Amino acid sequence: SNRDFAGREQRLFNSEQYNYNNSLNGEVSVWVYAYYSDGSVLVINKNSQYKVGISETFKALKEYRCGQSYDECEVNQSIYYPNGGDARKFHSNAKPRAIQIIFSPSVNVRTIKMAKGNAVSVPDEYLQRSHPWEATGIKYRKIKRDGEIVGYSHYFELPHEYNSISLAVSGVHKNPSSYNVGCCHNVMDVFQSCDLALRFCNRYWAELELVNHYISPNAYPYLDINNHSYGVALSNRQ
Amino acid sequence: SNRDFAGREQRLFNSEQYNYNNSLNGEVSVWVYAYYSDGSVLVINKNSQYKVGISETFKALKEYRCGQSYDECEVNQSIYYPNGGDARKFHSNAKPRAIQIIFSPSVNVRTIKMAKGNAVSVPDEYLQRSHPWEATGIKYRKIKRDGEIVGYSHYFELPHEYNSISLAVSGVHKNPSSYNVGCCHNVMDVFQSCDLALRFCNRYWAELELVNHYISPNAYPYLDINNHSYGVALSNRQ
Amino acid sequence: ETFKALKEYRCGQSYDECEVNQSIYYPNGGDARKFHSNAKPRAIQIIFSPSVNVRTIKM
Amino acid sequence: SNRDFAGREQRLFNSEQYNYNNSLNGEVSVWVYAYYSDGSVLVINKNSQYKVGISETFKALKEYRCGQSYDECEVNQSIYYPNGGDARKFHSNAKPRAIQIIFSPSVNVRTIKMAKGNAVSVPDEYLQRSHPWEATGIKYRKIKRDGEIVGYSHYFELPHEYNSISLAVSGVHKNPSSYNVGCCHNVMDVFQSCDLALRFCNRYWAELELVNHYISPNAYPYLDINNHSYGVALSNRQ
Repeated sequence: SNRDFAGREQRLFNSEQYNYNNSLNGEVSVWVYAYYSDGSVLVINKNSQYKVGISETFKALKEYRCGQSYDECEVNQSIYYPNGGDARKFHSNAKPRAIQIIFSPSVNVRTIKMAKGNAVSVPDEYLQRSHPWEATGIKYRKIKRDGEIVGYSHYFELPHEYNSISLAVSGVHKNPSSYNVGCCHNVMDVFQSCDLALRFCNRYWAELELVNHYISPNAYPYLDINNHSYGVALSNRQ
Repeated sequence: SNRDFAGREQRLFNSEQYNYNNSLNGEVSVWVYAYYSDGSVLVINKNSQYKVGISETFKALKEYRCGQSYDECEVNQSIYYPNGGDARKFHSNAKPRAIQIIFSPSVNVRTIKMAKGNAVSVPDEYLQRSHPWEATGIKYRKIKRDGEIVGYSHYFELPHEYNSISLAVSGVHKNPSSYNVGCCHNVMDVFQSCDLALRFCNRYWAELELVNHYISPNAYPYLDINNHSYGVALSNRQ
Repeated sequence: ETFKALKEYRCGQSYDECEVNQSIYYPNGGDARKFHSNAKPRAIQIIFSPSVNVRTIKM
Repeated sequence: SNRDFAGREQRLFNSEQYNYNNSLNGEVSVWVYAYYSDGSVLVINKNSQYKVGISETFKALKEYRCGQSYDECEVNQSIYYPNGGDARKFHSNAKPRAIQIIFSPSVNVRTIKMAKGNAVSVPDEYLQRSHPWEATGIKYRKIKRDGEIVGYSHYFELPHEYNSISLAVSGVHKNPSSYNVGCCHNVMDVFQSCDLALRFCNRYWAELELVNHYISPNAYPYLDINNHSYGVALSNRQ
């Protein structure tokens, strides 16, 4: 009947979560996954109100294995300028082989912007001719579970020796209202949100460990190398 | 004749580059060069739309040689407070001897601001009496090539034992229009530009290597210790 | 050559790589700290001199 | 009934395996197990057509623990000649305490030959009086499972301080035909088999790990320290 209040409250509890995240009071989140040839995965996450992003150097995206280097500094020198380095190797296995960018479903996809630079942090060959970003939202796939969008994914390989990148990405929380969250009334709150943004960074040994111990316990969206979707659908669901 | 289209297109291609960088769609860039007594040079670069800056601690400006420390931590302690440390040396050679700040020609020089703090990151002796910046644009020299301004330079020595600094610098992209890039219509784009800014950091062994492998390959402006200008002039030039 | 002998070794430049071997000889047989060893060859090329009889080649 | 074709095919699939291995087209295999006092076990395996063997030095049979030596070199010197070394120990625990030789059931036991030398690789005291092998087949026990011979075993202890050995062993694939596999028609194929022979070498921490992760997953024969037989019976069996 309609007197199953445990049922109604369960459905409302999940719907409230879905809707709260999508309100101007909620989070918008981005993740950058860098995939290494040893099968480990670096994740960088940022979670903030209003807008959020991540910006990393070429060096910062390379694999680092905690408590386990001169040569890798020389690799960097030889990637910033051809034959600029004294490295003992042709291809550094610390270079990411691929990147996946994921946004929370509370992003507005039309606001997504990416600055994929070269190894010296120039977006498009020389600064003089560079637009500082590309709007790549059209490339984002919907990660879906049970018919619900649980996130958005952009996946690109770096399979060539010349794929040596710096990377920044940014998205704005959805706002279907005509209230500008950056209007004079609220602009200091957006400034404060820049300070309040929380960052997370970790290297998982395997995609399995990433799925088991990072994605799933936190109810985050993910798309794996086999094109399998992860996440939790909450809108009007028990 | 005027039917040399290869000529006309070459001149237009360079002029378009010059003008694009100076548009509100283009980059503004800053560089901080820290010069060490061993002749090596630390460069920090940031490239962003609308506005850009760099902010570093006292410790972060000191020389670090990758894959090549307890004592240098004690140096820091003895610089934060007189006789505060247990260091085995009078003068740390990891301290910068000089700084050069360079901006791209797309900066508005009247917007440049510098916060040169003491070693505990206070701009002017005590926080209570500190204005958080100085507007130093009047000190910037034009770096010129072939009559064209290719950048702006501020150079200062730190030749005394008491020159122990923290440092931040900021400039705004030129905007001769009456369109405020921070107006309500566009303010979220400036917020996004904070996330999209790309950073680069590297230590070059010698100024020669800096000129050869960092400045010149990227068409950046530079002024060397001999007062020689580097850069590329593009406005109405082949 | 053995499996182990074909793996990358960089002279004058290992416990973990022994455990990699154990985990490749039998699934979950090892205590290695990595999913894929980069010391594994990605490809092989066999070349013979033109003085071979190709119909005698065996692998 | 006789219309259980899944049954008939299962029995044929196993019988074909048994018979193929025993054909002149099949493998003959030998294993040398060296048992150390820390309970670890070195295995050397060789698998080849027609004939197969293993030959190891005194030094090569000693325990080596990967990524975990001057003294052990001196041990060798003091074992090659009495008081020839400057070692800091009476008995090296790296010396094997026992050896087990196992052959596949496709060997002809009457062809087995062993050269158990002294520590300087002399079969019988001085080269001048040495026959280069002993035919030891009469000592091999049948390893049996369910009434089927799954292999052949020779086990000997080295419990005395003077048991310091080099070791080689060899057997020929059974061939009940009158076709000599080394006849002129096929002798180059036996030469090629010397190159095609595949070798395996590994140290297992315990006999348990050897049984679980080496013997059993590969369907190899084994006889453990408790006289227990392992292997798989295939002739006319489901």
